[PDB]
Amino acid sequence: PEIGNNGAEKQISLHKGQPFIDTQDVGAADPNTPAVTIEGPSDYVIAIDAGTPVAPEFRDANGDKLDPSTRVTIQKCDKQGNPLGDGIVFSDTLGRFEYSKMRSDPDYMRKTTTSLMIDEREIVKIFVEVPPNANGMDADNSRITIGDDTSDYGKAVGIVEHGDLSPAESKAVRQ
Amino acid sequence: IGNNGAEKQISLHKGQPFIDTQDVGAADPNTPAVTIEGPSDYVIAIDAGTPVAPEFRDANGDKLDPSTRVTIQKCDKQGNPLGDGIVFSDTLGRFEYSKMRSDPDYMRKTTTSLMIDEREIVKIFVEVPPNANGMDADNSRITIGDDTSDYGKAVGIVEHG
Amino acid sequence: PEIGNNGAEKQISLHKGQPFIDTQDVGAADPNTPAVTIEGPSDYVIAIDAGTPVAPEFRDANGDKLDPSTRVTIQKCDKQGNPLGDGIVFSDTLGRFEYSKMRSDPDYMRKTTTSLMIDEREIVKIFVEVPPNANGMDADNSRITIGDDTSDYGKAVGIVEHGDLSPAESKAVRQ
Amino acid sequence: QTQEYTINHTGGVLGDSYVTTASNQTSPQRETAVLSFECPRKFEEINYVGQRDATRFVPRTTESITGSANDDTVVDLTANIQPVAGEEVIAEQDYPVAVAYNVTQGVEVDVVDADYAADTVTLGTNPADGDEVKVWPIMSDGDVQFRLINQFGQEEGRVYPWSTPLYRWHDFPQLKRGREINLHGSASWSENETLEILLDAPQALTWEDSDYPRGQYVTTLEQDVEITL
Amino acid sequence: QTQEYTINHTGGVLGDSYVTTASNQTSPQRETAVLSFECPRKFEEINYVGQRDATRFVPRTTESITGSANDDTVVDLTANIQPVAGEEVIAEQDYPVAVAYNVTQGVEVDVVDADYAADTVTLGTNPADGDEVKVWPIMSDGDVQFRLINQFGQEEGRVYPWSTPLYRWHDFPQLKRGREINLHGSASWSENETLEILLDAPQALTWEDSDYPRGQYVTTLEQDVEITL
Amino acid sequence: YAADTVTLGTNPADGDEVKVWPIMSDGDVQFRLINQFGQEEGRVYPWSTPLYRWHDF
Amino acid sequence: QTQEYTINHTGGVLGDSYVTTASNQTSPQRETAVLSFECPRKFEEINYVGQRDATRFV
Repeated sequence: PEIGNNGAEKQISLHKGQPFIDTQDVGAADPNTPAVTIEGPSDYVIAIDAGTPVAPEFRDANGDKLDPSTRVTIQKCDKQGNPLGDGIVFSDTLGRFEYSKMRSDPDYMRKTTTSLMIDEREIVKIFVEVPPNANGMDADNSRITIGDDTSDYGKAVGIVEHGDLSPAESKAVRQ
Repeated sequence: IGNNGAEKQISLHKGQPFIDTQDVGAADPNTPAVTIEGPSDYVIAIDAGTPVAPEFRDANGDKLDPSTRVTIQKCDKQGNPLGDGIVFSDTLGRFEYSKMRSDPDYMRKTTTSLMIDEREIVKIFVEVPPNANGMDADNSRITIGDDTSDYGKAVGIVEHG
Repeated sequence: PEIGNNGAEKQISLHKGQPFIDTQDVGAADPNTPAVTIEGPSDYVIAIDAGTPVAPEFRDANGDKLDPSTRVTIQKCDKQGNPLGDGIVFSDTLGRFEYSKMRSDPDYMRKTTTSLMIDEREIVKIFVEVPPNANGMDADNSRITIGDDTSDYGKAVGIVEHGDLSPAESKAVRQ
Repeated sequence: QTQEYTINHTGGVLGDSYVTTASNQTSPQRETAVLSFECPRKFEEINYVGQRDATRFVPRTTESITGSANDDTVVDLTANIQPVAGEEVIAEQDYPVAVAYNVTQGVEVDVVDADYAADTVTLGTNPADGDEVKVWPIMSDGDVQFRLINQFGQEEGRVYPWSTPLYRWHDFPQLKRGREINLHGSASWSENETLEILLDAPQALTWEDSDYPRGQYVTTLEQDVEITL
Repeated sequence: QTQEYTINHTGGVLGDSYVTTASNQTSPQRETAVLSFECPRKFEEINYVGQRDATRFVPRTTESITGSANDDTVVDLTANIQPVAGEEVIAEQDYPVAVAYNVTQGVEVDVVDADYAADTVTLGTNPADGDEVKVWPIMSDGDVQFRLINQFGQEEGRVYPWSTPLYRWHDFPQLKRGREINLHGSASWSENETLEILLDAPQALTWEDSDYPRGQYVTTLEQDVEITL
Repeated sequence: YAADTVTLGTNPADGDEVKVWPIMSDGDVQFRLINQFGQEEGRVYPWSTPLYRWHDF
Repeated sequence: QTQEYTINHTGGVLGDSYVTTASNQTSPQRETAVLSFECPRKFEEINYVGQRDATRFV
């Protein structure tokens, strides 16, 4: 057998069924909570470029799409669930995706605005603003995906083991 | 964090402080359905290829007569319009609201550039033919600029200070 | 908006409702266990000065104070729950606080004896010695507090992110 | 140019519109937003500084009981309790730890004392059977904090990372310089931007009851700020 | 010398001997080996490259019901369900999300729609009481991966560390260049060495049923490879 | 010790329940590492050692 | 710094949590995982060397 020594900067993507991610249900008129939480695993470094695709595909408990006036906001945080204004990306509305062809089509493929980085212990949150008198989010059917592996279109999330590279700490301090 | 540039990219909509709307009846051009104002010590910039997207509705939850007309228009202070600087003198038909924002093809852009000094006004006049239903502000929505998208553009903002 | 770039040496305090702290009930004649455990979070450095206030406010399950002959001992530990004789501070009796005015009054405010430091992965324990034929401790009502933010009197616990300063490692080795 | 004002949970320099109040939540322990102040149109900016600007925040809760034939003269509670800055005695406190009011007998009700160890309080009167009662005891076991909003419900930062407990807040004697409370952090904002004052605690606090004797608004906040005209 | 072929879950260039299939396991969630390909005697070597070689893998499962007098026209399932690349509509999909067959009435059974939210699907027909039925719905909630074997059942390495979910695999529209799937990793092996394609998922997939209308072999794999003669 | 056999010194009664914990044989043992995720990265030593031999020494 | 310890199928230096045991499987002959040891929070690292470290497994 033979396998190629693939580069440390591995091309990956994020989704629900992973250990360093979590979600929880949401009601209405309810900005403060992360519907979805992400955290940096230990001794790893994640990198999200500016042209990274984004793809929330939330649902209602009865299996429906929500009010497109709903808003989604990805946002970096300092440790301790402490958000920060700078570094925010993807302040979008829940409408205007066409989930059918969303990831499928590079046109519909909504990318981020600016670059981003996740040091080994950091947080990225996904806040949601639903107008009142509306249905709530259901975590069983909701989903997030970011990055585009497995396609000549779109970009992919970079990852690297912190212990391999020597300037990994330099890039971590650089943020 | 990487220090983001002052020329920030945003998109406009109903739920903001420096915007307002009010109901409209029929054959009421002078009344602005929607008003926008420049916040304090900020500068907004709207390029020529900026998307536009009204979603006016009837009180019963229906679209209006597509012969209806919409006109975005800049205004001097004191609610005073101007001929120059106007953009997007379009009809209420021919959008395909279902695929309007999502499809770049059905996405409609402006005609010429635009700028909003710190204290200035932009109005959105509407001309409905008579014997028609009026506008309902609860259901209507506006959006301009397409943040977080590859096509279209985004509204620039910068702190004057 | 504008926020001031507050110094890295942030002035803080400790209490029950935090992630890097824990407690558990205690019976009687029962020294060995930490009624309360503290641990250094990752890539942070905590500093406790010698004139730091201290404030245990333990209780009984029925909602009473315990025998004032009871003893409390804060104690630094090496890793692995391994205590150490040097570096111990606050060997006090459970009586003679007057919990009503304890933190409130600088007089009643009982301070530590000597300085202290917590490297990123270290432990500080709070052992308790209750005489027999007495009532046990109840974790629901017990509490610890140390440091005095929010008052011209008393001192505060210093904290710093280890990744910011270059001599953070030097001070960590210094202990 | 610059002044040093006080701002309250109602009206004041703002005008009762760009304030908003709200209660917390009980079953999901969550960092609710109990109060928030939006900078009006007319001001230029607002500042806020720690170790410079004093503060006061008296919260309470509400509970109820049911009259019975037996001479109760004591009620348990669902909230941890202590005296106002510590003392066994009533009417020496800076303010009453607890207030009680009888619906039938539209009168105040004094307080004798309490254990202040378990969730207990004494009543001096002898309520009748079937009579409805309300009580507004002190609140405990909570955290308070600040955050800023840029016109959109969209956070950018946090004034001070670490929360201060309301428990301690009640413990210190308020309104004494040298002993006055002064949080940390140095914030500043401008037109239509909001400061939210947030709460994390189990017990359901209140703002208005319309049957509370010692003033209309039960709880209160009174914070010092600096304003640029 | 070098060519670019396709290889399938049966025969093809190999000859049905140096393939082997297998089902997964349900109660112990374990990284089973559902398929494996052993390099035959005649070839020199085989290569495999990501972002160069396309792929397809349509899995399914099997379930059964029991006819009843009541007009069911709907069945629950034990597998998470969604449409093929997303759509509420049937017969627009690249392929049917689900197939049904009646043992008694040896005929196909159409499908109208489904909720696609809970484990649900509609049937267009009206099954009779006592009639036996089979259904081969889409599969979901799984992971797929690769590994190499050096003639002995003795692993030496792994093509790509991180598994890709079959869920996502169904989600993307297949067989479109630019949108075609292309995993990562660059493997290569030689005579009698094996590549195993492995599965981690709860639901029991299938390979053969002998009563499935749309072809004999229910599921399928079709992978691109490079070969040195 | 040649076939799967063992003697008992006692005389069990009818109906009595018994348990026995004999030696084990015919197996292989090995090591592997996991990086926090159930996700293998390598193997300590390729070739397995038999527990049979393990008991023999 | 460095020491030479023994580790057992229960507790020991770990504490009975970051151990886990399990039986094998009979009908499908498969490379089961009968035991596993997870490095706890408190240690820095663990090493393991052949022809240096003894062993027993009954």
